[PDB]
Amino acid sequence: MWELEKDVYVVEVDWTPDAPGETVNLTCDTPEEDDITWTSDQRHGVIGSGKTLTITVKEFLDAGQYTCHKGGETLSHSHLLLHKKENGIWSTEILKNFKNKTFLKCEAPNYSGRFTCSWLVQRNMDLKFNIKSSSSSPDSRAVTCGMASLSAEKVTLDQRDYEKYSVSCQEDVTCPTAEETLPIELALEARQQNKYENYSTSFFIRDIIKPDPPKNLQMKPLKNSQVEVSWEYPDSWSTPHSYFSLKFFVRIQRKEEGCNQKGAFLVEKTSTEVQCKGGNVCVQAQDRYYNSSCSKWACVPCRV
Amino acid sequence: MWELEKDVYVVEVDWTPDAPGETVNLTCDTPEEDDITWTSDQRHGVIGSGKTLTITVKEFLDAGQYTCHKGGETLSHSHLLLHKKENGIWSTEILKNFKNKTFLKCEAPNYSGRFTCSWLVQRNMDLKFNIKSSSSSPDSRAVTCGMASLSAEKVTLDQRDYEKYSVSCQEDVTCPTAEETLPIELALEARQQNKYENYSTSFFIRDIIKPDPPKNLQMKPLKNSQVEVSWEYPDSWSTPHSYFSLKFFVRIQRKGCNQKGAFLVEKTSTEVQCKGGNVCVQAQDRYYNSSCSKWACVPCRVRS
Ligand SMILES: *[C@@H]1O[C@H](CO)[C@@H](O[C@@H]2O[C@H](CO)[C@@H](O[C@@H]3O[C@H](CO)[C@@H](O)[C@H](O[C@H]4O[C@H](CO)[C@@H](O)[C@H](O)[C@@H]4O)[C@@H]3O)[C@H](O)[C@H]2NC(C)=O)[C@H](O)[C@H]1NC(C)=O
Ligand SMILES: *[C@@H]1O[C@H](CO)[C@@H](O[C@@H]2O[C@H](CO)[C@@H](O[C@@H]3O[C@H](CO)[C@@H](O)[C@H](O[C@H]4O[C@H](CO)[C@@H](O)[C@H](O)[C@@H]4O)[C@@H]3O)[C@H](O)[C@H]2NC(C)=O)[C@H](O)[C@H]1NC(C)=O
Repeated sequence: MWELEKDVYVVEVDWTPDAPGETVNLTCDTPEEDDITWTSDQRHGVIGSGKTLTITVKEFLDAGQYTCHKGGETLSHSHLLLHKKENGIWSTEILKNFKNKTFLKCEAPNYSGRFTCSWLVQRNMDLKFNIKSSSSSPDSRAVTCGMASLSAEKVTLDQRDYEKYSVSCQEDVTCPTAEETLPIELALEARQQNKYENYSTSFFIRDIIKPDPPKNLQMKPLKNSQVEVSWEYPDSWSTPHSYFSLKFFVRIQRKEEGCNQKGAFLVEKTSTEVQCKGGNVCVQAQDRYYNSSCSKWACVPCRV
Repeated sequence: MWELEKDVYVVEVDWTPDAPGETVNLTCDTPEEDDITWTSDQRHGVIGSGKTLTITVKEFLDAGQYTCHKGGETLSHSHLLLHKKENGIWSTEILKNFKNKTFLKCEAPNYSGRFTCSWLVQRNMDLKFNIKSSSSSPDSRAVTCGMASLSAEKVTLDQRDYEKYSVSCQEDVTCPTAEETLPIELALEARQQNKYENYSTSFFIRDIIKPDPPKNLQMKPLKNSQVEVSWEYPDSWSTPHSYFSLKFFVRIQRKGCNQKGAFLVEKTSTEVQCKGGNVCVQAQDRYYNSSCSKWACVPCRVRS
């Protein structure tokens, strides 16, 4: 048993079928000692007595809020959370992994030290999340994160619409020309009802760059069914663009979201000419000097 | 009255003509009390007695070093400095202001956090100066400065000459790529004879950038009296040059920033048809309107 926060404790439980339950002690936070009784939110009635309650936990019926009483009034409480370790493996059952088998996915629109992380949930009910820098050893990259929020847009995986939570984080110190010698290490704590799980990921900002889609995409007609297509760097992108430069990929649609999923032609300039004479013209952007993630496609019609 | 350094005190004297003089107390630093007499370096003979001397100061004849004695030997001394406040305005009479109302001007050759400040003096006699970071609060930009020295270069303002002092400073912790959200604040303490003044300035490194003139400026003659002029970024300029880039201005002379007609090049070489004049180039930060470099010039020669 280890304390997670004041009066909230995590009990690590071996979930192999013949495993003995862990014995824990709970102490009423009071100066008095006599005639103290205990109750539980899982069990009707009085389940014990004395200043210190010793119980054996193996199932989630042994978890939850425990409250000590004297004379009919409340004294204090402790809440027990369970962390399953089955076959030596901590449980990962709260979150749904993405198509690649990762639970945490992080993206940065630029090199300013701001990034977001997201995850999917198997059930969206009675959930709490906390994300913070892990290890906190010297020379660790300190990161400040906000609170997780629920996206209205759900993420379809196979045949189910999983709900997605995401959180924004900021590196406390940046020096953006400097090379990253150590990764950023983060941990997500996930709670659902009386279950505790936690997740970790580590990365460099250069790896998770996903620029915003190109802006102000326009069409100007030319002789011989040629059209000029032009766009600009997105406003979220790091400046100066002479140093932080983007390369673009242009695609024609006659009528699958990650860089190489479509055949297309490469241009490093913000404009090209193309002969569509019908359909759509799409463009995505990537960092020019590092093979980071690509932007979403920006598309405009080829008017006929 | 306040203490500037050990045994050196600053007295704030109102210099309006009918103002009363400040009464100040001086205490002899000794374990003895009887038969203590006082003398001054402005006033020969015994001017008082007792462990504590009370004097009234209004003029510089009431200033300088005061020394207590017992038995004909020195015991301790105190020095009095006067800070004039006339019409409610602190006196600024030690230094001469520049082209604008400022008395302090600072310049940096690059973004490394090392910079120099200079000031002018009305008279070079009995001068001492001290310059340090202002406030030095949390969230202040801590700066370490050296000792002031007399520069060999004298300057001319109006039709009169003034002598120049200069000092080198270094920011203690610098990321040169980061944007400056707060200025550097400095205070100069100026002393001349028994007179105290002090001056303050605030600036951003980006505002005081004056790059060195382009290096290795050379001229290569070509056929038909065209010549190629080329140069390099100066060795003092911040790197990488892909991030810290300079724009240049090339001028032709038959015989500083925006006083001359010249043509702009961002690359380090141009071709020019001068047949015998001079070709000059200056440099300026490409993305910020900082001060411009001194002109570097090369004679134009017709051959090849
Ligand atoms: C991810 O999940 C794992 C599994 O739960 C988790 O590991 C647990 O971490 C806690 C500490 O955060 C460990 O509990 C400690 O154990 C040591 C050794 O026995 C004790 O010294 C500690 O007690 C001290 O601190 C307590 C709290 O202040 C005090 O009550 C006490 O008096 C001591 O001062 C404490 O009990 C626990 O052993 C590990 N378990 C394992 C097997 O790793 C990990 O922290 C999670 N990661 C993140 C980033 O949340
Ligand atoms: C620029 O010049 C101005 C004008 O001379 C100057 O202002 C003066 O600053 C001094 C130093 O802060 C002030 O003198 C102090 O008065 C306060 C009143 O609250 C006292 O607390 C101070 O006492 C100190 O020393 C005592 C004895 O050791 C300690 O017991 C005590 O805790 C303090 O440490 C001290 O007497 C003075 O009042 C102002 N005058 C004004 C308001 O003009 C300014 O500081 C100069 N700036 C720089 C950067 O030099």
